[PDB]
Amino acid sequence: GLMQFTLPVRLCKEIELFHFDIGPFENMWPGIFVYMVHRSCGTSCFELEKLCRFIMSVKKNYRRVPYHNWKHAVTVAHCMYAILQNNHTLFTDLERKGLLIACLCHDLDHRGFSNSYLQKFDHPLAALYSTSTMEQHHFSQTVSILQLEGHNIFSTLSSSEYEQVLEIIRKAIIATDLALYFGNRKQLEEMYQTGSLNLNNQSHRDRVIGLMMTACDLCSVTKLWPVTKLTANDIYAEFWAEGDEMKKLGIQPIPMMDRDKKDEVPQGQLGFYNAVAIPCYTTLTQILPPTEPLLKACRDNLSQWEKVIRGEE
Ligand SMILES: O=c1ccn(-c2ccncc2)nc1-c1ccnn1-c1cccc(Br)c1
Ligand SMILES: [Mg+2]
Ligand SMILES: [Zn+2]
Repeated sequence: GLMQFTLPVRLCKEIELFHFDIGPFENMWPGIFVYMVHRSCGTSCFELEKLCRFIMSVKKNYRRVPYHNWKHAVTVAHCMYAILQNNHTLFTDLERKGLLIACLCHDLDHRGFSNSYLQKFDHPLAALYSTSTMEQHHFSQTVSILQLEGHNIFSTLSSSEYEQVLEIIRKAIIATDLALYFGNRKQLEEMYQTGSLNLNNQSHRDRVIGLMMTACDLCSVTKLWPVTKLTANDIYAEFWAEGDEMKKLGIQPIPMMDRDKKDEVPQGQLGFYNAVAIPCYTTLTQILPPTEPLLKACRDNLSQWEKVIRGEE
């Protein structure tokens, strides 16, 4: 109980900031996650031995893919940490427990392929889970690891609290299906603008947590430009591989996934910022004002992609 995790001074300070990059030292990422759980949730939330065993089994079940890997899991959990720490009083004890774990586990066993590719390939998972295919798999993997001997980090919760936290985790992971984001944000936009948004309404809380999950999931676009630009390489490395696999199925992939069309990436990034990222952080900042730095950073990166198009870099 008296064993605190402590980071070097630069990490101790910068980990509080939304634009923090967890760095290239993979062996520091478990410690970074435990540090965040301890400060976000408490030193009492989890048995350290169980938490450490859970974290290391989660790591093992992320694959060696360019983007949807262990570093993405910890990066998304850090963005959730920053949101929770900047909104101290808004979230319940169970939400703080659930949401860092949901973020760490949200892409478990990702292969670097979209729901669309799994459906066109006729992958077994597409028959098991007709919608939100990979997201239902990610939740299934989370439950599998939680049920390994000595991995049940929630063991001190009551039957009803345990059911509640696993329901928070399921909804949070399903919400990372970007197909579901468009309608979720539109409903949240209407609720905020007509003033009907009510954080005591459980169905409203679910929507706000969904948008937080999208915001954390896309948080690569809220980093300093050099991080955002280099992460884009990893994102498109996966898109281009999926494009190659579409071509192997005898299907011309969309331009975004076609490596023959790299010239179109800058304009594609603009579309993504304007259609997905900026609207996401705008609605999140309206509902949770202290998350405004994510929107500011997103807008800075939009401006950088406009400079790339104008040949200014
Ligand atoms: O730069 C991007 C360009 C396009 N798309 C995208 C376009 C349509 N459908 C899905 C993704 N996402 C990104 C992006 C930026 C940050 N994260 N992601 C991301 C990547 C894969 C998957 C999920 Br979820 C998110
Ligand atoms: Mg995902
Ligand atoms: Zn993700």
